[PDB]
Amino acid sequence: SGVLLESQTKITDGALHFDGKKLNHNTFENPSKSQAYDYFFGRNISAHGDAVKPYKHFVFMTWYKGGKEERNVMLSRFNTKTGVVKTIQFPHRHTGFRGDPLVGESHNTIGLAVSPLNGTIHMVYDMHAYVDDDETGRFKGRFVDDFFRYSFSVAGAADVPDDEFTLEQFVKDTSELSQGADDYKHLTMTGNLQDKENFSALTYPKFYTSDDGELLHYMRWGGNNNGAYYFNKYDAKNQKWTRFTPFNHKDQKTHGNAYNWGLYGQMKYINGKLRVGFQQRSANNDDRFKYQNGVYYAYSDHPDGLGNWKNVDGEDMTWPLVNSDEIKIFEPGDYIDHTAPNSVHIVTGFDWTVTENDDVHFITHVRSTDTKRSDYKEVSIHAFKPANAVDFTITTDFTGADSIYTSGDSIFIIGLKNGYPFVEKAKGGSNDFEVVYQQASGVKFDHGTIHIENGKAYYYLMEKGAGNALPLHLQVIDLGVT
Ligand SMILES: [Ca+2]
Ligand SMILES: [Ca+2]
Repeated sequence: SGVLLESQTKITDGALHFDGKKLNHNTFENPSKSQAYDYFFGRNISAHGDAVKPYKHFVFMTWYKGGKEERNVMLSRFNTKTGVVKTIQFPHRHTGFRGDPLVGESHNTIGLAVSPLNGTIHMVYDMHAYVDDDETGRFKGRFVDDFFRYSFSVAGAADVPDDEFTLEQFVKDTSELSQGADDYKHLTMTGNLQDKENFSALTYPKFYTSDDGELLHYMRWGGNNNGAYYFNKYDAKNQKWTRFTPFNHKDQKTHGNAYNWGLYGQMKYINGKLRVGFQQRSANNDDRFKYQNGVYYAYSDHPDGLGNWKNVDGEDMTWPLVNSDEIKIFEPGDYIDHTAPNSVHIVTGFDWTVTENDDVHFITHVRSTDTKRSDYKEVSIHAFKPANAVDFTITTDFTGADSIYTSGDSIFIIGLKNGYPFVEKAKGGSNDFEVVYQQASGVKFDHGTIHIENGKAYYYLMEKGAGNALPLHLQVIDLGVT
């Protein structure tokens, strides 16, 4: 195997977690004012999203400060050599469901990146499709001049001594729209407010580092049955980003398609190209799929993703994409023989990776919408195309997972089981998964987030416990490919 725990370090005793109750449309206007922290989606907000990045001999981590009454954006640097954690406290505090800080909002992660070219640090945080609106709006004017939230540092900050690793390394908002002497939140990544609408109504900050050390970023517009992915790139020389560019048109029915669709999956810079892989949700509510259908995959030969997009068979893709049929690989719907409207349930279980070796892997899951029907069916699916194969191998001999990773010659399932990290390892282009690592004692974890770098897994975890201020740990797990 070669798989084992290289280090566990405690980052803090007190990160934010929603320990209260789940509200809904009927109760979100009356949240608990007591000790407990109520929430509208999920309880997870710390050790969640793109919140962990290695840089040289450091690991950088983002989290929200624990205490329902605290909620500060935080940035820690861990020196893996000295063992020193040095933390920067930002003024911005979690603003909650539609800007009510009494209702926890699990979408509102702190995405993190460090430029290897100039040592700048970037954070995009606390965002769920916000826009400028008024008292009559869904957001009740709470996001005016603050609907996109970007913090960034001067060149060389990632590398300064611990003493110098302070807020004073981060660039304040001194724009005409500045909210004042403590405002560290930029409304554009371009540094030109002329561009603010291009940064409007976005969610899920995610960063990548190109093979030549360029930072890429993408976020998601829309939801449900009408969405688009938008991506941009860091101009290290001019210390600014480009405007967002679409992968696909939103409102696909107005751009020539038969229906609107949403995307469920991810864009990933993997094996030297910007690529994407997802399941769509069509606005068609009379077909057999209640939610998602299909698997879709494309890649760009352009360094920045600005065109030259191809499907898996190397066929030129219409860009921005309108018709999801151009890049469809297979239909998980084929693996269940229900015909009735809304009978096929595809939501959980999807992810995808491309190995260094160009082995293309997709995991999904499909069940009957109706769990009580006599002829019920549930199946997990691994679809993979080995580097030098014609077609996909598609198997139900698979127990399912929420994520898939790759390092060196191999693919991995990494997750929690009864509170303890496990690794499953298989050769790229195979379905031969084996458990090769299982932690079996010590404090247990509630949740976390994985980043793969240097043939290791950085597992950024929140420890199990009661209340809204809980410890964060970082595990470095060698994956045995190195
Ligand atoms: Ca600002
Ligand atoms: Ca449907």
